[PDB]
Amino acid sequence: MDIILGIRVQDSVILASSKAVTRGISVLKDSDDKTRQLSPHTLMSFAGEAGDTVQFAEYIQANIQLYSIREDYELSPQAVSSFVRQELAKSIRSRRPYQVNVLIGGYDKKKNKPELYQIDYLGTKVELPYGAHGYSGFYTFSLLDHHYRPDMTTEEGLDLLKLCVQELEKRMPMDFKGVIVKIVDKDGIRQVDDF
Amino acid sequence: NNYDGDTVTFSPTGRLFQVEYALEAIKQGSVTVGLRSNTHAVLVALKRNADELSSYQKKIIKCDEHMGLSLAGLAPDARVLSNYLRQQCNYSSLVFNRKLAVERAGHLLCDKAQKNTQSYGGRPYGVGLLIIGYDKSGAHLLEFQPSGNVTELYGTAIGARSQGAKTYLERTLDTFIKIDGNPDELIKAGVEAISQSLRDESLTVDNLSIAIVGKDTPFTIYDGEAVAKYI
Amino acid sequence: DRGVSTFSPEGRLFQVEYSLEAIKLGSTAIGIATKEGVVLGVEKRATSPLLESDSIEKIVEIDRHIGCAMSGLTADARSMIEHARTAAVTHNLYYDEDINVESLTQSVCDLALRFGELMSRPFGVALLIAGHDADDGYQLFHAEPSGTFYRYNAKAIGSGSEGAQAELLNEWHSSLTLKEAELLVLKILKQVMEEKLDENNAQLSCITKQDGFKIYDNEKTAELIKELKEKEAAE
Amino acid sequence: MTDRYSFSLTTFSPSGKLGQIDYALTAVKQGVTSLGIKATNGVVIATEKKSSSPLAMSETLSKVSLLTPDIGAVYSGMGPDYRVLVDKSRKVAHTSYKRIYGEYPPTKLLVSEVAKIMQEATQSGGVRPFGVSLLIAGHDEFNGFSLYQVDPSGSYFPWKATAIGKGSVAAKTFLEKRWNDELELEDAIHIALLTLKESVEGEFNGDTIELAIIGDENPDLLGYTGIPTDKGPRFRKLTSQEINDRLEAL
Amino acid sequence: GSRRYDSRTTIFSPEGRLYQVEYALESISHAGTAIGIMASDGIVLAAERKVTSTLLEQDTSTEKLYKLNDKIAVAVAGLTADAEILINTARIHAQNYLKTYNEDIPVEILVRRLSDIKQGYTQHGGLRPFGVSFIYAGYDDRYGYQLYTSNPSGNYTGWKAISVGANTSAAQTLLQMDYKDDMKVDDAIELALKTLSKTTDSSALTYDRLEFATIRKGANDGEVYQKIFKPQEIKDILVKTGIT
Amino acid sequence: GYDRHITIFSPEGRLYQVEYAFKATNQTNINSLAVRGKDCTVVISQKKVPDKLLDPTTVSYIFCISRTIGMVVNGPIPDARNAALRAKAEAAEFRYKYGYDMPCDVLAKRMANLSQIYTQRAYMRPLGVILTFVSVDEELGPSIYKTDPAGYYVGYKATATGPKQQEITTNLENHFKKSKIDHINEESWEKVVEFAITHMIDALGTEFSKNDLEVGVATKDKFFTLSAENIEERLVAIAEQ
Amino acid sequence: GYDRALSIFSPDGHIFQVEYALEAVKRGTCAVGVKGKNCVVLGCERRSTLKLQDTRITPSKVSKIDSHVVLSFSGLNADSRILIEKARVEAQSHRLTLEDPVTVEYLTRYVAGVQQRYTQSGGVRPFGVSTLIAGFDPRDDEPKLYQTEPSGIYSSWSAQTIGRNSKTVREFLEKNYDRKEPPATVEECVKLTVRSLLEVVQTGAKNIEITVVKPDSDIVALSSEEINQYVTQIEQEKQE
Amino acid sequence: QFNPYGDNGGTILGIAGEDFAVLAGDTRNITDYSINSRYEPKVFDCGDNIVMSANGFAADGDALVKRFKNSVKWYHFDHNDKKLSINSAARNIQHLLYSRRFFPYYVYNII
Amino acid sequence: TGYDLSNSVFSPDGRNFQVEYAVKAVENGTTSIGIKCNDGVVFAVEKLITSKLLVPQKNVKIQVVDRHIGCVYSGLIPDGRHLVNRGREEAASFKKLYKTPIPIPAFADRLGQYVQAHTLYNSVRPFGVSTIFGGVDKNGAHLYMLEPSGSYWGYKGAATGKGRQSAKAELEKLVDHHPEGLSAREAVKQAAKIIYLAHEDNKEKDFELEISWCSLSETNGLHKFVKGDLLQEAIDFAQKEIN
Ligand SMILES: [Cl-]
Repeated sequence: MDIILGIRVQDSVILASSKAVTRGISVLKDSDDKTRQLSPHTLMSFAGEAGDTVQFAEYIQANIQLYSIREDYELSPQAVSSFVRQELAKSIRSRRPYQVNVLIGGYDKKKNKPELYQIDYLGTKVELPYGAHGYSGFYTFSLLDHHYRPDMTTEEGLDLLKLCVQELEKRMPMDFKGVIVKIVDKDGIRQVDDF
Repeated sequence: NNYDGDTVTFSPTGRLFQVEYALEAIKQGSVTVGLRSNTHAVLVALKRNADELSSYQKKIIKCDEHMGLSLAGLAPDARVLSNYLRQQCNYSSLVFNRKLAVERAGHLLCDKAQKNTQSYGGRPYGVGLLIIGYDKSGAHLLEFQPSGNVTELYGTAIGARSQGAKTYLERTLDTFIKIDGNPDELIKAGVEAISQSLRDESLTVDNLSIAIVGKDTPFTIYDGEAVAKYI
Repeated sequence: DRGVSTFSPEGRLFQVEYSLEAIKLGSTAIGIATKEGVVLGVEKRATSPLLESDSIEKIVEIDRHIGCAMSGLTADARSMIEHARTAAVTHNLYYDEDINVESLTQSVCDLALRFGELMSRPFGVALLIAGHDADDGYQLFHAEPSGTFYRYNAKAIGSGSEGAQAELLNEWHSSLTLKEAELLVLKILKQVMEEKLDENNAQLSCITKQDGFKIYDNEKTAELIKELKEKEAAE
Repeated sequence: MTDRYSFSLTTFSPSGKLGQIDYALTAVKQGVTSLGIKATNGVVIATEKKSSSPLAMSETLSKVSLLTPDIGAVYSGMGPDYRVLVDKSRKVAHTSYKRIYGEYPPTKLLVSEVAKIMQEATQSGGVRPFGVSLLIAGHDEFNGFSLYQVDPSGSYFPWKATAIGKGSVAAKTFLEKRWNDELELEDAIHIALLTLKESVEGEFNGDTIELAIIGDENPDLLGYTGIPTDKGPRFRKLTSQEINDRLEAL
Repeated sequence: GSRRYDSRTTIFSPEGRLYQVEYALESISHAGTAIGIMASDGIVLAAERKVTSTLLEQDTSTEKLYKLNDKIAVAVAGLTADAEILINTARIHAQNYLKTYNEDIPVEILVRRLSDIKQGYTQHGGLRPFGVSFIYAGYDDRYGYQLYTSNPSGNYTGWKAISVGANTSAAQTLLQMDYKDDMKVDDAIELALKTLSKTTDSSALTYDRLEFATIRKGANDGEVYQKIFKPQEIKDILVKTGIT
Repeated sequence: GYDRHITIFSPEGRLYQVEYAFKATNQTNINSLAVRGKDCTVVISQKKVPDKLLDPTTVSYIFCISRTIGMVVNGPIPDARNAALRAKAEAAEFRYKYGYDMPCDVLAKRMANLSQIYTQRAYMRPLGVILTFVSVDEELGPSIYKTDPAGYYVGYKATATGPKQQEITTNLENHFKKSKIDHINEESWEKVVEFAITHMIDALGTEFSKNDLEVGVATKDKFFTLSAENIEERLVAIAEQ
Repeated sequence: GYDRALSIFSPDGHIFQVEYALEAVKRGTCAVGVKGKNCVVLGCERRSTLKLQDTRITPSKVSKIDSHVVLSFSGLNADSRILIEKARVEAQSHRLTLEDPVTVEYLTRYVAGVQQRYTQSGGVRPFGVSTLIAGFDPRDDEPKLYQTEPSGIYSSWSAQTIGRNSKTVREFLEKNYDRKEPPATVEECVKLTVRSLLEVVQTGAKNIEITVVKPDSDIVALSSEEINQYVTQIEQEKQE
Repeated sequence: QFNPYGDNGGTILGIAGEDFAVLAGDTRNITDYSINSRYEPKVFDCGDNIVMSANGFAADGDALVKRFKNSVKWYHFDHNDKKLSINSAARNIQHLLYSRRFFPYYVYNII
Repeated sequence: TGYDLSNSVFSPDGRNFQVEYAVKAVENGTTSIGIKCNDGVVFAVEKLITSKLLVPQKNVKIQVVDRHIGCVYSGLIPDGRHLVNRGREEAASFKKLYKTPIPIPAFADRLGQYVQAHTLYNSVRPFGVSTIFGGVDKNGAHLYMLEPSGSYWGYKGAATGKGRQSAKAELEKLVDHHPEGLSAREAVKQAAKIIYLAHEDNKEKDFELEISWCSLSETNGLHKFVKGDLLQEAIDFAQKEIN
């Protein structure tokens, strides 16, 4: 799929992901949620080739949910991200690699800190205050480099995200049909129903 | 005694008891008769029922248009071996455009049964088969024992009380061999032969099972009112 | 010790004969075939009153036109049913038609002797397979762990089998109606059961051409039990 | 065919004993005496060359074997079992270590690999335990000199000095009186020859005794010059003459 | 064929017990006693070497106490060779977990994995079980200090104080008597040695017949240190506690 | 008592199946002898053709393993041939892999290792044979190496195998005690064969015809067996002095 | 591979290895399951022969298979871990392929199938374990309680017990549990579960574990004090 | 490079009546511009009142017909000499063809 | 005791009792023989007529391997067939790789090694047949006999089965009275006689004679069955000698 953004603020992680699914010259859907909840305080957004994306995401989701049941304990966002990276690094030298790029946004309840991880289909992991996949970052990184502070509130993060989306909507040739936005914090995961 | 635990063990007198026990299962089975002339070959089988509500267990199986057999003993083992014959008859047709020789069919059955008598873990087949067929050298009748031994005969019988029918055929040898170009008379001789093995019970309409193959006759099985003619 | 696929001096497979003893210990199952349909009935035999009897599933659907009752080590039947259902549906895939009752039974029986040292032992369960097809009409088969299957007009398996089979010997005729067969299964089940027969500890079912395989409700069976009591008291 | 013995032949008895291991240890007891002594600047291992026939050339049968340039081995028990263990020990030293790290393994780790092989013969399907106890002497840079015993169970223990086989009980007592932490290698060889004389019945000379040492580097035995860091093997098998010279000062 | 010689290691007795597991436990009962005691500020592991010799090289010897990783250690009771097979598997499992999740393996997860391996040898394969009982002493940030034990059955349980090997009945009674919840490491060290001193089959308890280890947060600031005691250090702690 | 049926330890630390394999070795009731010359290694063995219906040319317990290596077997012929075929395959493989002819002692070790495996692995039985390998090795010179069912092997100055091995062994021992050398000091192999036959005659106390013996000779770069007529010439020379 | 047939028929038509596996269950600690009108309670015995135990880290007797289903057992502890792991894997595999969580009946059918498979597979022995599987189906308020055993048979129960002295507590439940009117509340259901265990347990201290499962994935384990209050009230009413 | 396929030409035609059915085809077999045979049968009686023709690549056509004839044979063995209905044969043929989805029978088939 | 319950187990004697029990099955079988002649070999066998219902000349016992080797055996007939099937595989792979037809000594060892392999494990049973076989190769004529143990030797004459002693005695006379050799046609006549003389040990049931031969002059070194006039001539010669 097309655009997936992520920004870590003071006390939360915000993930914005496009709503459009496209097959050739036709928009099949304009309300697609490109994310899966791995655990109550860990959310993963994804984008890549059709099938591979959802197959991989749900495969990861099942593994993390299995771990949670077995140990009666939620893995840290760092542990989850490292698991995901290994699966992709394993994938890249396989017969048919998963063509998926992901963003993992989570709130570590032990450290009381939000965390954002960017992992591409090769298994290249990096912890960031803000990140993007594909052609998204090309338009948005200049605004984020300018406006971002680590002490930002969730509301300020959303306003900076609106600015990033507005720039995409002006300069990107492709219509991605807006974004679904989700916030990950100490109280869990919730969706911003108006954006 | 101590040497009958498995098939891989000879006794001190050179006997294979598991094979002999498999041979015993055939003697418990219902009687079936085989006989042939120069033009036709016939199978006659006494089918057995569990009780009055039950059906009469089928004894005769078709292997090809020109070949088939009757069984006596463990029916599932006859299904396995007949399935093998069906495949071998079929391999001969598909690959060589050639109808499988009855003699070669016997050789294949012998070799299949033998492997089960020399290896650990497996067991011998618990069934005896009478194979009839018409090929390029005319009519044929074979007797299969699960020891591996296969024998070509003019006539024979296997199962319980089979000695009576076998003696009759041994007397009638010179008569029934000459029954050429007359299928009904050859079946009559077979029905009269199997009758020598009956006690208490007699041949009824759903009891009797007959099969025939010949010069211009594909392997066909007769059951029900189709054998009332011969009762 | 000794081989699993060993023949006895009499020419029987030890393990197959021993599995038949396990089936004798099982709860009673009866089948009666008529020209209007085939009826299947079973003894549930709950080990305790706290056990919710409706969860006891000893009568089972294989396809719309084939039903199946069991007796013996009922846990062993699950993989047999699974194979039967797969076989039935697979034949529908390959041939766009219903599968013959005999062919289905043969497919189940092919598993029977696949044991050695494949599975480690024979099945410890007998099956009454009842159904209907266009060629041979209403049919009832008895599938054993020996790999053998007999067709029956009527048949009883389980602990009260020989007593029930003698009763079926006298009662069965070729002009039986479906209603008559239903009452006949209930009658014979009531005769061989330890506990008193009611709608909760016994279950009926049938297979007809029109409606296919149906397990009877406890309310429907209760009426047939009440109809039985009255007709026995009538003379 | 196929190996159909996929089950253990060594099992626990009601008393908790592993019968086949005990019986293997009994076979080791019947075997010819062999011993090992550790000095400050070396290690010595020794045994009797029990010749089966005087027509047999006992030089061709080597009871004391080189595993690596700095590690040697001797045994008591069944000779054929020992021979195959030495083949496997030599190979495993390469496959599981030298081909990875580019250097020979330290004594304790090679011993560990041999022990593992012997343990697996105690648990794996369709096999009996090895009928030998090994004494493995060796040197490496960071652990220095060391001497290990390995039993049929796969258990191994480090020793200052010890003996195994026929007259081990008497020999271990003899070593306890003579051993100290200030022994030079020549003193250890002298004590080894004294200890071994007690368990030998017949001829006692360089031709009936097999003795090797782990000591100083032997550049004369290296086979090439030009690399300063390669100074030669520490393992050396003593000659028939070298043994007899030390039997005169006995 | 081969069936004739098969002992059938993985079957039930008429009473519903696993023959080989029970016999393996009988073997372990003759092994040197190993004791584990958990305190609020650390864990103690003490163990008795079996009838040693004066010519045994003690400082380079290891038969009882093994290191699985920086946070987790084990005390062994039974066949040493069998234990080393399992120890190497556990070391690998710990490193696999660390590579996958980039975090040190939780103690219970490591224990469960080894205990599952033991269980497998009792249910399938036709092989004899491992004649080994472990005491696991470890730390992680979830449950803190933890003591576990596993036996050839593959069953594992958590403890405040526990013994395995010889004279466990007597040892467990002595531990149950003198153990308290607010206990500290130094006190637990004393308890472990006193218990061994009374349960030992030897005439007297000396430094050369012991292996000893502690897991302490007594490391500079929030971190954990493993201490495998040297022969001279065991000799000193024996004098300090007043046993020799 | 299943510890006597397969190769596992008895309470005494013994392998009874190996011990019984040694007893099968003497089932043929044939005695063999091997000695070394200066340039050669000679092996002789008794030949017994009891049945008149047998083709005596096909009755043999000496085998040409490679061009350089010869092997005589003490034990039943089926196991003997089993070992012979394997040794031939091993010798050929060795040459292919390592680029030079397999030495006698190395082949002996290899066959001994195989025999050891049969004493440890339960499903494989030991071969009831003793294998005596002979050659003139390019490094070690005249060589005799013998393998048994226990997996044991060793080099020999000379050796003997069979029911009456002890009588032959002592006879040979006494000769080498006199000469004080490890071989037969003789130039030609013809005379070394004569020595071997003479000392077997003296040890066993039986006279031999040409058809009673079987002889193998190893020289540099080839091993060969003697015909009946070659042996007759050998027997004539012995009688004439 | 080791292919030996361990579970086989005997002359009288019995599979002794399966029957001996039931004896292992008889030896195991008592477990009890009771379903109320809007809940299910699982009670479990803890033998007090083992003190100096660390109750924080010791494997609990009741295991969550998913957020809405639990599994308790009696018999060999090590064996139960293998069944639980398989069940947990299958639960996620069902969600992954069918996009619905397992029904309690389905999960039970799977676990029972695994147990059965080990009674006619070569080289393996039966599980020495009987399980009580309880929970609520997704978007359903009907309580579910199932039992399995080594042979592989399974069935649904209004109330059931397994393990040592299960004969006694089953006797108690049969006379005390009314089908027409089951425990209407959580209190009544827990009280009846504790009462039943008090017939067998010995001391009502740390020997009784209770786990309450309610609809919509609402599962909670009671503490020592909460259970001790039930033990107090029961015996005070009994003194009369 | 080896080309496993070929074109043997030919043309076939099936028409269904009210109580009858015909299956026609020419008898010419060709490669490129050469004639192989002027009379090489292409339509076959497969049994159970079913006729069949697999047109295109003759080697794949002969193989499919041969297999279907074989499928009819085993249908009788396995299901008590039951007659294979035309709709059942059609479905069976689908599975013969799709069994080689990734190395197709290069034929257009009519029954 | 118990050493005879399992194959490949050495008794305290150093014997494999299971192989010795397989020999008993061989001794129980019908008589079969082999005769080595000047430029080839002749094989003959006793076929017991159990019943009149047996079709004459149909149940053929002698088997050909390749085109130049003949095989006959006594004992468990199926085991013999299994051995010949292997022999045919061995002969085929030899010719496939080396072009030339398999030599008889080479072929003999192929069977020998296979039969010997069935004395190495308890998971297999030894062969219940002694096999007489041979033919003509580049080096001339060869006759062999192979036992259940895997033991085989070359023979001037060979015999096995229930009438082996009687046969062996007759073969020994031919070897003594013909040192220069025996012709192929003579060997066929003598083969018939020996089977008839050996039939005194199976004298209850009457029998059917079956003969085959490979000869450089008479059959061009190819295996052929003796049929028609030449068979009847051998039967007449045999019948004349017993009377
Ligand atoms: Cl080797």
